[PDB]
Amino acid sequence: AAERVFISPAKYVQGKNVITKIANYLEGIGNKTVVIADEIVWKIAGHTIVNELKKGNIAAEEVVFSGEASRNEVERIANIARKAEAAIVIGVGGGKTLDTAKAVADELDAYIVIVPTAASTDAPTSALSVIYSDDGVFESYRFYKKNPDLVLVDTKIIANAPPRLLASGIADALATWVEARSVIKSGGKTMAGGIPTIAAEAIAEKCEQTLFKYGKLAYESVKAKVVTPALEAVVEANTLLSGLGFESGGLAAAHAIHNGFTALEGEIHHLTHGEKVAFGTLVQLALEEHSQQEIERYIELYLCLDLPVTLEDIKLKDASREDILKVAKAATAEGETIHNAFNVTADDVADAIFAADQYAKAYKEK
Amino acid sequence: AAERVFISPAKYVQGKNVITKIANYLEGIGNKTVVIADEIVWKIAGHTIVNELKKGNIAAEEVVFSGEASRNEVERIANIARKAEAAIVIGVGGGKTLDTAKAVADELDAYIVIVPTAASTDAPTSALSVIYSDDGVFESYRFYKKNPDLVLVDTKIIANAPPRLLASGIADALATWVEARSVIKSGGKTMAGGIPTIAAEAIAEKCEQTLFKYGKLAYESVKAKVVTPALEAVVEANTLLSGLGFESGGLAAAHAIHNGFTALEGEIHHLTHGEKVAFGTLVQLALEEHSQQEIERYIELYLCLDLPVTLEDIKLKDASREDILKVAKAATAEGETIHNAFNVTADDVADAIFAADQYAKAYKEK
Amino acid sequence: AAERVFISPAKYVQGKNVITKIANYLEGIGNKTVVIADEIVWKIAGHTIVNELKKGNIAAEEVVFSGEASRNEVERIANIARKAEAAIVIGVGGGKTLDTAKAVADELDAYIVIVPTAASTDAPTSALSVIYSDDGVFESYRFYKKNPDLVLVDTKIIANAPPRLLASGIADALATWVEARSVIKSGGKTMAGGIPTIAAEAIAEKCEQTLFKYGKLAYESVKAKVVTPALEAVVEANTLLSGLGFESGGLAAAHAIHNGFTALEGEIHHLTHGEKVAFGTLVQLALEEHSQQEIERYIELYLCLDLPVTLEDIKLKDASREDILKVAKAATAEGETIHNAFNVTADDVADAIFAADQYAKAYKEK
Amino acid sequence: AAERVFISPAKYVQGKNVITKIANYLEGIGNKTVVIADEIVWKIAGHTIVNELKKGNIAAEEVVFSGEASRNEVERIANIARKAEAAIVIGVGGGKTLDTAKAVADELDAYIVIVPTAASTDAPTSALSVIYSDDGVFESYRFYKKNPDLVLVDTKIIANAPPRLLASGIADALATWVEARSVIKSGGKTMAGGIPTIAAEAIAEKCEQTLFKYGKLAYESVKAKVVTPALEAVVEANTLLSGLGFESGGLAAAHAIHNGFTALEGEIHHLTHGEKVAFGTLVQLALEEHSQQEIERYIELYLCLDLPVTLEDIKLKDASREDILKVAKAATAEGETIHNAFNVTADDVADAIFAADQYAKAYKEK
Ligand SMILES: NC(=O)c1ccc[n+]([C@@H]2O[C@H](COP(=O)([O-])OP(=O)(O)OC[C@H]3O[C@@H](n4cnc5c(N)ncnc54)[C@H](O)[C@@H]3O)[C@@H](O)[C@H]2O)c1
Ligand SMILES: NC(=O)c1ccc[n+]([C@@H]2O[C@H](COP(=O)([O-])OP(=O)(O)OC[C@H]3O[C@@H](n4cnc5c(N)ncnc54)[C@H](O)[C@@H]3O)[C@@H](O)[C@H]2O)c1
Ligand SMILES: NC(=O)c1ccc[n+]([C@@H]2O[C@H](COP(=O)([O-])OP(=O)(O)OC[C@H]3O[C@@H](n4cnc5c(N)ncnc54)[C@H](O)[C@@H]3O)[C@@H](O)[C@H]2O)c1
Ligand SMILES: NC(=O)c1ccc[n+]([C@@H]2O[C@H](COP(=O)([O-])OP(=O)(O)OC[C@H]3O[C@@H](n4cnc5c(N)ncnc54)[C@H](O)[C@@H]3O)[C@@H](O)[C@H]2O)c1
Ligand SMILES: [Zn+2]
Ligand SMILES: [Zn+2]
Ligand SMILES: [Zn+2]
Ligand SMILES: [Zn+2]
Ligand SMILES: [Zn+2]
Ligand SMILES: [Zn+2]
Ligand SMILES: [Zn+2]
Ligand SMILES: [Zn+2]
Repeated sequence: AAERVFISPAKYVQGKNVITKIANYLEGIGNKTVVIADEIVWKIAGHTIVNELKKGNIAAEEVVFSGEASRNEVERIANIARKAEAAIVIGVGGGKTLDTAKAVADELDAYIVIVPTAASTDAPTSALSVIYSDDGVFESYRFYKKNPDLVLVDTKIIANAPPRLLASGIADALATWVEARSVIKSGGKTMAGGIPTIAAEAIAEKCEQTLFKYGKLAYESVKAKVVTPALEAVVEANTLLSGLGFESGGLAAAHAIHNGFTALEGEIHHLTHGEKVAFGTLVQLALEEHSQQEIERYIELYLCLDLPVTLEDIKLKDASREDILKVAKAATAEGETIHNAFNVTADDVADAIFAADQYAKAYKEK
Repeated sequence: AAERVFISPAKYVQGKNVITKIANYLEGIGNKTVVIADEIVWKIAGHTIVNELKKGNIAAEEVVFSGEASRNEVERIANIARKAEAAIVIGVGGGKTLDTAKAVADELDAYIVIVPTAASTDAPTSALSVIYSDDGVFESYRFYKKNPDLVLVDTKIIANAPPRLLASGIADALATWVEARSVIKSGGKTMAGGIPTIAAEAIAEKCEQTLFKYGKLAYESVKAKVVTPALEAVVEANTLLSGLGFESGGLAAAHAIHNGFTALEGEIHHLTHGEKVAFGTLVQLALEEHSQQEIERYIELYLCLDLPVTLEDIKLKDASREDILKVAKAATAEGETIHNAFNVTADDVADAIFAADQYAKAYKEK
Repeated sequence: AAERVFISPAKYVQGKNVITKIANYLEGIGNKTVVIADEIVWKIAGHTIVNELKKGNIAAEEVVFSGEASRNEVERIANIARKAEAAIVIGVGGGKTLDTAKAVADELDAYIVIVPTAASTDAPTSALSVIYSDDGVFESYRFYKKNPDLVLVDTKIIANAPPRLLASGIADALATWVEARSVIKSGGKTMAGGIPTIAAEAIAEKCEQTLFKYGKLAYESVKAKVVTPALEAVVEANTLLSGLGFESGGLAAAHAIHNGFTALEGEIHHLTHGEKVAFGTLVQLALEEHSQQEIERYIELYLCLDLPVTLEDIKLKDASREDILKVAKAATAEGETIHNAFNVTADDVADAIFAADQYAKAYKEK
Repeated sequence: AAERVFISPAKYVQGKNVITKIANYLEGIGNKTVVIADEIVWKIAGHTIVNELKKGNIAAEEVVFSGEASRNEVERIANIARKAEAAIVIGVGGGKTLDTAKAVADELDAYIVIVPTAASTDAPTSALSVIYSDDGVFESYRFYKKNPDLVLVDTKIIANAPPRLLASGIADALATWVEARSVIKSGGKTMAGGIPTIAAEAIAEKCEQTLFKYGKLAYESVKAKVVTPALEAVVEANTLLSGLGFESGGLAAAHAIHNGFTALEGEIHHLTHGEKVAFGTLVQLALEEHSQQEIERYIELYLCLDLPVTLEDIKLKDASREDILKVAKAATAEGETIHNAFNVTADDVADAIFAADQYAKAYKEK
């Protein structure tokens, strides 16, 4: 019938203090690298990484990332890297830094090492970058012929990152099963190119189980800045499971709603990718046939993690029907992922956004 | 504490007649390839593949594989490939052909495409080759810095392969959960280098569930030479799930016993890799604490698939204690995988081999 | 209300080849021992033990046990031991040898080591010996102020002992929960002197679970003369769990029926202690309120282990009501254990013996 | 494979007013004893015991225990006992008195009777004493060739002991299953010398079940100073089950953390052994993979029993990372019990101590 496709980064390594073994993971690969990080991350981990590379006689061009994943920034860094004759690109930071590093590596056909300093999105493992305008407006997607070569996740670094970034990552990862399940049921396609494999289904379903079981303990672990088995499990769920699950499992309405928000200008854009996805996930559940108890199971967890569940929480308090319809039209554009699992109109989606807000308010009033 | 590592082939594609899209999956990669297959496989799929490559203006050096994964054969093919300026290596066939192709690709730093023509072992996705002497005697392992770039699995080709080869593949895949579970419980390491990830555990456990649910239907599908959803599920379990699960999930006693058989000369070596692993799996279960019902659940399935469950079935009828001890000493050598999950002596293992044979005989007498 | 009492041997050690560490377990204790075994056991383990003691500079008076646990034999060995100035008594063999060794140790106030060479009864751990006449007729009980100091159980030796002796031991151990449960429910006393403790209840109940789960696998292990985890579990159940469970958990009708058989002369006395107890256990179940399915669960296991379940199997085929009443009167004598859990007459018990035979016959006819 | 070892006191007797039968339990043993108790316990039970011994014509040297289990105190009492020609040592009181009595009995090779007047720790049944400096600083362990000969537990005396001492005993006993389960799973050793037996596993698991079922009722019973079936069950769990379970079942992280506190000076040392173990148990659970609900099940019970669950409760409010690391380094010293079940570093343990405190705080904020 249809072909099933699964893709994956070549190697994923996760553990406490693994950043100190970076020189060991590159011995056979090369001795000239470029390290990309923003100003904050240079202090948190960038210098530590350079030090470890120096101790291994690996050279490192130090690049200060502008802060936005834009074409101009990519061009700029690639030039610096070409000049430096870098064979390895090391991206260090959050989603925008990592997406930029992948683009730079593609331009150079270099080995790419992805070092997330927060478990805030499932960008790390994927074969795509989300490109923005220099001003921070979404512009396009950049797909690659390969997923990253090495994803190196140090849980000590992540235990010290802001709790809000772990909660955002849990939100992005909770969308995984909800969206992949909808694609599996509808016979739709994934970003990998075919129908999901059983491997992706197993991974996506385990992602949700892991988050419900350990998510709150992991959040408390980060608040106390310590590494625990609960945190190790949730960092893997937020990174490897969520990453494989969305890319090879499928996207549907939750991420389409997240994209629809770009049709609006405003304070909503100060929210993180995960915070927007949390609301988008409730909207997808409102478009599905679930009982009140089922939906409340997710609302309860989002609230415990201080994640947004109402239009007021996402800075659209008392938004107008017309504003919501702009989001819905953008979320239902040709090519969006919602069509992989639903046959709905923009009006159906606008109704579901208001419904989700109403269901959350009803829960809160208890 | 410990680091968890997961590795994987870059892309896995599975479906009916996917062999006819080979030219499409290589467009961006190159136009000069080397195709490796044995005499039988050249007729079954090798010519079809070359034809599709020609239609896409991709050149193909045709190589007839000797039949054994040996150093000499690897050297020979690599020379042919260098001369032909091949940038892509396509291995077509069973485990020995695929393991040889990986070695050839490593020598050339070429893109490697693995096209299994039977779902007989979990060799396809792994970053290692098992090397033998020209005469067919195990010699060593060859590990690589990368898993294969593309694994292309055509279920139409596999539906027409001998039922014995599907049963062998199911046997190799049934060892996956039993061995990975034992490594997860003991805190041991995997071939990927660290402790298992939750991803590998989910994959390995789903592997077993898939086989118990669809294995017999898949076997009947192959007997009738047709492709069904049951066959598609079992081919994925035998290839992608079993492959990731053993490599990134862990090996333990079952495969160590399989290796121990090389200490013996005889007709046992005409059995397939999977047939030997089926018995090795029963031995591992006899070394664990399981009730009779648990063990019989596996014996029952092996019998339905015409797989060996007694010493007589593996051509060691009335073998002596001394012969069995040679197997056990080889299976417990320093460096073997049994030590990742058990603290046993050769004598303990020799007793477990006889116990497994006795348990199977007791089941058969019913 | 009532006091609960638990007693136990000081140390229980079980494992493969532990007999070779005997000198190590006695280093601090003494250097002059007496070793008691019958002619058969001297060849199986007695000489091995003496050799290990010699290598440790521990002297050993070698005694050939007559074969019956009688007062005369005890006197004889004690004299030999006194003369030899033995400070340690080592009993090696089956129940009669061990019961004799305990008596000899009591006479001398010596340290006592119990080394069972078959897991055939729960005599090893208990603070009592069953004394017979020189001719093999029950005579009395001999209780001690202490349980044995060291019980050393070598599973390699037991794996090579006759399968019939393991089946007998499983039969003796299956009586444990059935009898202790009846004492716990009736508020009766145990041989330890008080009401059972929760510890004894936990031990007795786990004894039965262990036997149903691993008993058949252990029996098959012995048939093949190998040590497996199943055998290790059942040897512990037959020795430590059954021993603590009966002594500190309570005896009831099953063992009273076993004792009642001494009222008869005949071929029944060639059966083992465990074989007689298996039938006695069915009689106790026939005196309780169980459904047919419950009773058949035990009958099924006894048959699989080749244990007797009918009057014909215990050599009383077509026994007369008068003969059975002699058994019942003896089983209900003042002081017997049946009174700890039942308020029944000899006639009630004679009816239950015929009922058990009828229930077993009904099962066999299926 | 490995040998399993189980050890136990020779006789355990528990019941209301059993102290009045002490003369009866010693009739065959001797007529000259030494009775050890501190000033408070002499009034609560010491005089009553002497009176009962006098009525039986058994002499009794009265010793007032200093209050600390130190070498000097042991020497002092042993001298007094030698002079008195005492053949029996009777220790009456809490853990320190009992540990001292065992040492004195060892010096004299005397029969030892242990009479706990509170069910506050599982010291009663064990073959070891914890020795301190005269000033109250841990010094070493003193292991014996035998467990105590007689443990006599009067529940009437314990029903009148401070509720805090019963809660402490429940805390010590709740660690039993958590620690033994971790040793059973890891294949580690117990204090008895080998791997756990099934008997110890059954005992340890029943210990936890007993405490969850009857612990609160037993605590309320003591508050009202009455003996109830619930109290009888919990006193057995705190003494016999917890005692056998830890010694023959295994120790792991909970008790290692308890020992680590000796690296600190301060008010924490006024807490009881059980109060410290309660926190140590939460730390072990934080090092394991449990869901939030699982961990909260224990926190809820500790709070009901007024046991400490946070660093503030154990007098380390706002302790520094450096202070906690001293505890962790001491808890992970070579030879500590944590290594029997975990492969962790001091840093991993320091993180787990802060995590446990955070999880408890999160529960309390609800
Ligand atoms: N390609 C993909 O598959 C993909 C998937 C999901 C999300 N994304 C992309 O991810 C981006 C969002 O990424 P994000 O949420 O991580 O935000 P981000 O990358 O913009 O910002 C992360 C912020 O956290 C800070 N930070 C990182 N590590 C820190 C640490 N240890 N301590 C303190 N601060 C730290 C950074 O300095 C930065 O200000 C978007 O552009 C989105 O499109 C991409
Ligand atoms: N590197 C690894 O991880 C790994 C893992 C598992 C097994 N292995 C290796 O796999 C090898 C065993 O491989 P195998 O069991 O597939 O045997 P194989 O490769 O030796 O033989 C397969 C046989 O089946 C035939 N065949 C293949 N496709 C066919 C088709 N469609 N129709 C008819 N015949 C067909 C081939 O001509 C050949 O004779 C061993 O050398 C073992 O070490 C390697
Ligand atoms: N004191 C108690 O609590 C207690 C409890 C239960 C049973 N018992 C007593 O146990 C006795 C029955 O004991 P039993 O059933 O073991 O019989 P047993 O001691 O009379 O005989 C065992 C037989 O097995 C043989 N044997 C032992 N180990 C062997 C080995 N490794 N290989 C081959 N043969 C071996 C011995 O030579 C002997 O002939 C009775 O007298 C009964 O009263 C006592
Ligand atoms: N050897 C072991 O296995 C082992 C195991 C666990 C704990 N321990 C040891 O136990 C000791 C702690 O013992 P503990 O918690 O019982 O404290 P403890 O012995 O120091 O004190 C108990 C306190 O309670 C009082 N007390 C006892 N019975 C009483 C009663 N009926 N009414 C009023 N007060 C009464 C005593 O006078 C004393 O002040 C430690 O030294 C620890 O190392 C030893
Ligand atoms: Zn996302
Ligand atoms: Zn703003
Ligand atoms: Zn295999
Ligand atoms: Zn041959
Ligand atoms: Zn018996
Ligand atoms: Zn006869
Ligand atoms: Zn304790
Ligand atoms: Zn103080």
